[PDB]
Amino acid sequence: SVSKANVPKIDVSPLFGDDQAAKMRVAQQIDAASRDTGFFYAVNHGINVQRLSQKTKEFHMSITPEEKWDLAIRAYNKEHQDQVRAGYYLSIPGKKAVESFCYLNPNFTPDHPRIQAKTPTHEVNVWPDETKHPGFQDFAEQYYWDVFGLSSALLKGYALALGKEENFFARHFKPDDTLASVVLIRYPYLDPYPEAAIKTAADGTKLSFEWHEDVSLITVLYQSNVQNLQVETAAGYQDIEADDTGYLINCGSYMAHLTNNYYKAPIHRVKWVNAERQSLPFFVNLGYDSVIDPFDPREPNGKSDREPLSYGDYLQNGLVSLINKNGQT
Ligand SMILES: CC1([C@@H](NC(=O)[C@H](CS)NC(=O)CCC[C@H](N)C(=O)O)C(=O)O)CC1
Ligand SMILES: [Fe+2]
Repeated sequence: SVSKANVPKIDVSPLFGDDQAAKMRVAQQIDAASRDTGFFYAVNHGINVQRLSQKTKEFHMSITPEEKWDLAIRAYNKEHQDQVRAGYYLSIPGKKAVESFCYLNPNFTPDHPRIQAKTPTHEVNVWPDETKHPGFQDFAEQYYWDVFGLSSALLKGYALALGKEENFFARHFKPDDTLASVVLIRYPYLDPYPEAAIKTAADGTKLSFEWHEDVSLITVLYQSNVQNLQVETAAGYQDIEADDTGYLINCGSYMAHLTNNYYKAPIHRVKWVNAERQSLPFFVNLGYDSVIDPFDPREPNGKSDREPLSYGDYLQNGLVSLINKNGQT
C-alpha cells in the first residue's frame, strides 16, 4: 500500500478578520504544513464549492465539439494565434482523456493597457455563446473573484508565517493586473479507457499527469471526492486524501524561489482513476512586473543568494517548461 500524506485541515476563517493573534495561530499552521508535506486543506473558506461543481458540470456536459473548436487554444486551432492560455483544451479520444477550459483575469479587456501592449501571458478571455450556456460567464467571472478573495486571505497567512507583514505578497496580487488563472478540468469516465491516455511512473503507478512542481506562487484547488493526488515526501509518494468541502493548498516554485526553498514547491502527480471527476485549480500568480526580493527565514540576516525574478518572466518560462516536460494538456 501507499501511506497517507499528512494534509492538515486548517480553519482559515480568521484570515478574513481583524483578530491578529488568531491570524498568527493560523499562520503557524500554514508554516507547519509548508515545512512538512507542503499541502493543507483550507476549511471554513466561505466559498460555495457545491455550486461551483454543479455549474462546472453543467458546462462540461453540455458543451459540444463545435463549441470546443470555436473556443480552442492555438495548440488545437491554428486560427486562434492569440489564445495561448485562455480557452478550450480538447480531449483526443483514444489518446488523451483530459479536457479543460482556462480563463484569466476578467479585467483583461480589449482596452486593458497590457492587452493593448500585447504583453506575453495577458489575453482576453473567450466564452461560449450565452444562449447555449446561460449564466456561465457571469458565474465563472464571479467565481474568479470569490477564489481571488480566498487567495488574498491565504497570502496574508503565508506572509505572517514567514515573519513578514500580512500584505507582503497580497500587495502584488491585485484585481487590475493579476496573472492568476482558473482551469475547469474534466477527467472523464471512459469504457474502455485508452491505454495511450494512461502514463506509467517509474514505480509502476498508473498516472494521468506526471510529477511536477507548480508554476504559481500558491495553488488553490477544488477537486471532486475521488482520491487521485500523490505528493513526494522523504518517505516516498504518499496519497493525498480527497476533500470536496475544502480547498487543497500548496506552494509553487515562485514561493520556493522567494523563500530559498524554506517553503518548497512540493513535487506531486495525478494518479489515473477511471472516474468522472473535476479538478478546478486557481493558480495564484502576481502581476507581470511584480518582483519580490528573495530572502531566507532560516538565516539570521534573512539574506539569500538568489537573484530577483519578475513574476512575468517566471510565468512565461514556467508554463512553456511544464508543457515540454509533461505534455500539452
Ligand atoms: C494537479 C492539478 C491539475 N494539473 C494542472 O492543472 C497542471 C499541473 S499543476 N497545470 C498546468 O498544466 C498549468 C496550466 C496553466 C494554465 N493553462 C494557465 O495558462 O495559467 C490536474 O491534472 O488535475 C490540479 C492542479
Ligand atoms: Fe500541480
